[PDB]
Amino acid sequence: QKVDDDRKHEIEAAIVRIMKSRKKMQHNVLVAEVTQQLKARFLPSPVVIKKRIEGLIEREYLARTPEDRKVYTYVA
Amino acid sequence: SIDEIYKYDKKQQQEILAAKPWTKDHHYFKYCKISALALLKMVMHARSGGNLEVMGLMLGKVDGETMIIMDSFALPVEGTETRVNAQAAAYEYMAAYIENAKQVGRLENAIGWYASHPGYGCWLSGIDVSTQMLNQQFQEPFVAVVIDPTRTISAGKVNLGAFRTYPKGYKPPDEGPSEYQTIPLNKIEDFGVHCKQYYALEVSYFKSSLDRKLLELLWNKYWVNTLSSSSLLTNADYTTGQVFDLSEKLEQSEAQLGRGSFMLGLETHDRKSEDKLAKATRDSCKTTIEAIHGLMSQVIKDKLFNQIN
Amino acid sequence: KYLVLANMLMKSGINPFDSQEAKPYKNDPEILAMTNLVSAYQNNDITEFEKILKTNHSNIMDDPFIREHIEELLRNIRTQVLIKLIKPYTRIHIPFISKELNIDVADVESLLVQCILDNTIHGRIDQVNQLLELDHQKRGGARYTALDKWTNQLNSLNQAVVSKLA
Amino acid sequence: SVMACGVTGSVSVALHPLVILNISDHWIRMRSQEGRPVQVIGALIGKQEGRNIEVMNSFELLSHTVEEKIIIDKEYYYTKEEQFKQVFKELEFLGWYTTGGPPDPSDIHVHKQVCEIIESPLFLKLNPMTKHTDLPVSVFESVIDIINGEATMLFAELTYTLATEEAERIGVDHVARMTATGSGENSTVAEHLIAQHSAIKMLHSRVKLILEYVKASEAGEVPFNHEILREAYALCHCLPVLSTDKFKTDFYDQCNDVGLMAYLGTITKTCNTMNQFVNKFNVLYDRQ
Amino acid sequence: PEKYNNPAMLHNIDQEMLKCIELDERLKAMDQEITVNPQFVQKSM
Amino acid sequence: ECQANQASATSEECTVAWGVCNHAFHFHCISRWLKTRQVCPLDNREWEFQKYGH
Amino acid sequence: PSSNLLEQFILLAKGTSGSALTALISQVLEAPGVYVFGELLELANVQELAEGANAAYLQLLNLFAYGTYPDYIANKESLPELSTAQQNKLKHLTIVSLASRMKCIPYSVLLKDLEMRNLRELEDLIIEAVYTDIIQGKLDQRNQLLEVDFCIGRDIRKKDINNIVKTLHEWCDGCEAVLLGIEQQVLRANQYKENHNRTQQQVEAEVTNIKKTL
Amino acid sequence: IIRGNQLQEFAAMLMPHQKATTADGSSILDRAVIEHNLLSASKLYNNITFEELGALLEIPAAKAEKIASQMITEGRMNGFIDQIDGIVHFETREALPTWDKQIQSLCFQVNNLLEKISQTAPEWTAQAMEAQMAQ
Ligand SMILES: [Zn+2]
Ligand SMILES: [Zn+2]
Ligand SMILES: [Zn+2]
Repeated sequence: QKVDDDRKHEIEAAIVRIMKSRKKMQHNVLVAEVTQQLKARFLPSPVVIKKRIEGLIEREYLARTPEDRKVYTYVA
Repeated sequence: SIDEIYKYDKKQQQEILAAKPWTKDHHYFKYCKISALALLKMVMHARSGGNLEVMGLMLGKVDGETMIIMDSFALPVEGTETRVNAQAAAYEYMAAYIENAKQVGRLENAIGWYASHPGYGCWLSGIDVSTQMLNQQFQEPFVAVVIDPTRTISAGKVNLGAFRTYPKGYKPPDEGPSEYQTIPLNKIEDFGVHCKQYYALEVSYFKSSLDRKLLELLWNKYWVNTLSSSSLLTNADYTTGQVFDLSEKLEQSEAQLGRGSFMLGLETHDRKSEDKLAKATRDSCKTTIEAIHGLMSQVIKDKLFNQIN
Repeated sequence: KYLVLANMLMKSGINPFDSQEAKPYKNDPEILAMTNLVSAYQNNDITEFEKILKTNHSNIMDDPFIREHIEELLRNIRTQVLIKLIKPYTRIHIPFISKELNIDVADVESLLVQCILDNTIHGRIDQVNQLLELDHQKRGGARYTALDKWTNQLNSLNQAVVSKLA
Repeated sequence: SVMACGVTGSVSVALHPLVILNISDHWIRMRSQEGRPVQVIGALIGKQEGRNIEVMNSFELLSHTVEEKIIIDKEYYYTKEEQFKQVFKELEFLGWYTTGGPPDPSDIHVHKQVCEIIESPLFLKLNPMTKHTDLPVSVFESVIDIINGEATMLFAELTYTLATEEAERIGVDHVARMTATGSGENSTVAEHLIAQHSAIKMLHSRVKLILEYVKASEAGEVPFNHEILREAYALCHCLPVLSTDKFKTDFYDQCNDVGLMAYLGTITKTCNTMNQFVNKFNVLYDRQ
Repeated sequence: PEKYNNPAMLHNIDQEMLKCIELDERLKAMDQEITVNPQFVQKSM
Repeated sequence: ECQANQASATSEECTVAWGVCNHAFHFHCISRWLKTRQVCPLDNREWEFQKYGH
Repeated sequence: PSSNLLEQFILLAKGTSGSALTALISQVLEAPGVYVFGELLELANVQELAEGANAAYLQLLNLFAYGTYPDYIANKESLPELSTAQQNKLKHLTIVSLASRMKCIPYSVLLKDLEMRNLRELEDLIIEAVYTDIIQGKLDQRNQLLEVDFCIGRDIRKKDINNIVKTLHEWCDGCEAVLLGIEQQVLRANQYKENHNRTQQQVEAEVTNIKKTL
Repeated sequence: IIRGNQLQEFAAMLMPHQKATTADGSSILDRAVIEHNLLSASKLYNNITFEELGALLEIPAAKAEKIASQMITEGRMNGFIDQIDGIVHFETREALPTWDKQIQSLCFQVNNLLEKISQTAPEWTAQAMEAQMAQ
């Protein structure tokens, strides 16, 4: 439950932080650009910033098309 | 009468809001008149935002095909918009300020919103277009104004645009000068996707007592260094891009005229061709007169300083 | 040794030792010659590089494909040293470059021609006086060309429109 | 007399164009709403660092005239104080402003109601009906003087300065340019030449001051002001800035470039006029 | 040998300026005279 | 980008950046390299970000 | 600290004088920093030296006040022998007089006026003057020109006051002429606007007349 | 411009030799002395010849051109050379920046003079007020 809660808060901080930067990315340019725009780096934990924007593919506002990542619906 | 525009006629505004002439034409609103106070406040907010986008509300009114702007005010953005949109405690301060202005006098209501694009030009992004389309569905008479503090410094003249969206499904006519603007590569894709979903209003002022005082004062105060070289137009960028846009428009008109010469009895083509040529001519004339004024000031000041005696 | 040569052939300053090539392999006697080549390649020391090639020729170009690629490797490093020298002086005598590169004058002229034809050198060559005249690019032009093109094109456009309408 | 005599400014006041802009808008609307130039009352906010006071912003206040005295809705002011807190916390209340000429026996009544709110309030008065070329804005402070054995509050004029950030300088400069050139190219070089005309007037005023000082020194004053005189001599040595062949060549080059651009613009205007004439000429007599 | 840095070229450009300005004034006068005619007004009304 | 570019260097970091292929670079250097190319110039791997710091 | 040292010697000159004052003046000419000597000349004890038997030091001080290096060369028999610092100070003062007139000084003029033979020491003299905040400018060795942007001034024999007044009057007249020209241009622009408005009103009157006709 | 007389004192202080363990790169002292005197050359000298630059830096002209060449490559000095003429063009503010800076300096000096007369001579301020009221 410690590691479950530990992962719970860091993914919550991960999503909150990225929607503030909120720019379109090809596949790897902004996912690294968002990390340097935070308070104390290493907290992001990239393993979660990739699978939760991949978890965002079910809906709009960066629908993040699965294969050729480029349709990041920049309208919301 | 310079101050006539400052008179507020509530019944006349109610009559215009009941008439809704903008529903009869999606190109109804063509002009945007901005007060000196409004301009200054907006530019100051944009530059205080620095490299970060800020936004606010514009207070004003409508007059025929013209939208007028007078005021603008910041909304509590705790943690730089940590919630959805740059609002947070929005109408909290807004409605208080509004009742307070009905109390201290200011009766002009919401006429639009302004947003800043530090260092990436005046236009509407996808998000901006969705926002303005919503504003054109609830507060129909609304205008999306975009400012640029970084280009305000670079070019020297304030980079400002006023825009209105087209309703979903509606296509613009062929007529459209579309001035060229330098858009950075991280924004150009979105720009291109949404650039035809809105149009630009003609932004104009009307002098005024607010202008007379403000202008005179700050002018004398800081322009003792009246030189500032004399040609901030020396930077190719602006002038070059404007001339390129002119060339493109005129070449498009020529291609049209060449194809329309075969069709006998198409008056609309002649109309739009003449209008496009005329727009191109006035744009060129304004650029020319600006350059001539710059040269005049340069020549007079340089002759006075160098070999007066 | 294959990786080092391929790494140096892609015109990249990246060091192909880092963490992948352990650590002690840099000081290996059979690899120390390659390490010195990398150090000279990064430092762009053509004189030291060629000295190492001749000193350890039994293990530098001994493998035929490296001997095939040693000419290209020399061409690249000589180009890099030259490209880092053309800018500072500008309008210099050709023989001075030959002495600096420790090569013949004809080779310098051929290398200069290739560099100009690759748009790497914004300059020209005066073969009569053995001179390499580099453009200064301080004119701040390329805008008057666009203005003139716009002027001529739109004035011909206006003339054609007037002729057709009249 | 509500003005203190022999009292010098104790603090430095920095004013921004936004404050003056707010006062002008407040006076205009009240004049438009109620005929005559009704006096306006507002508040001043900004940053204060010790004895250095910087007035950056200003808002309007509510005034209720009862028993021929102005009662400021301090509760409205307090309601607005937290309103501006929500947007800007770095700005602190500094004083209040009004419009009019010399201080009247109503502003002292207003100022004392502002003195009870904060420790040291600032008083600013603008004259919208001025006729001189000077700025009709003055800043006054609160001073306690013993007049006829009674402590009477007076106003002491403060030698305030004008603070402005690069952004405000550029934005208002664009404001000046938007008046110089009219929307439809109206009064093109009217305000343009007047701007250089005023700059030359300022320079000529400086020159005439220097010349008058020299003439006075020739008769009286200090026989040799040392630094001043020597530096003025070296400065006229720069009046004939003087040039060489290269500077004149570059000046003529720029002049020729702008003249060619002007010729191109005139050609464009002429060809547009020709196009309009040909369009009409294809109509009045010609067919097809 | 003309570098176009001498006052002679500027004077020639200003003479062309005068010629073009006079031409444009004549064009505007002709446009006004055409505006006076009956057929254009009949079509406009 | 931290000894020649920025001068203040206050509230800064410049940590290390460890990838899946066990290579190591400065966080600032690799992030800026990811602008144009994204292929870990020591190989053709896509350079997942497995760690930061030493 | 040159001004403070200058004032202290001024206070001392109000009292002790004579050979001590002449030696003190020589120390002024040797101590670096003092680039203005007008304040010393205004002292009453300098006028006491005028009627005094000793005049070599006064003629020396007078030349530093108004004369230049070439004048000092001619007066090698009537002036006290200078030191290295005194010669350098006079050469710097001479450069000030030269830079005051022409803003661009060719190396030929520099080698001529200051008895300058070696060009290397000429650069040393120039850089020494600039580094001591005497003259501001840039050097062009390819063209052998000395471009001086700003330089200090010099004292006046009360005869250049008339020239200063004439220059100020000329500047005032030029400013007034430019103001009148600007006013004339504004009036011409107003007249052109009035002519355009007259043309517009003629056009609208013609249109209204035809509308009434039909 | 640093001469060869300040070398002795600094060298002794460094490490009874040079701060590290000797320098032997023509001394890091003189390497910086040449580097600094070349910077001070860039401040004033618009352009310079090989022989005169070498005499300024107390080094052979061949050494001077190489060091100037190295500093241009590293970006520590802006400028360019010409070997045929043997002339190093350090810097030139065209025609417009020089004129603008000169006029700005003239205006600033005029303002400083006006402020000095106003402050040191308030009687001048009173006289100026009287004169402007009279006319
Ligand atoms: Zn936007
Ligand atoms: Zn870093
Ligand atoms: Zn890797």
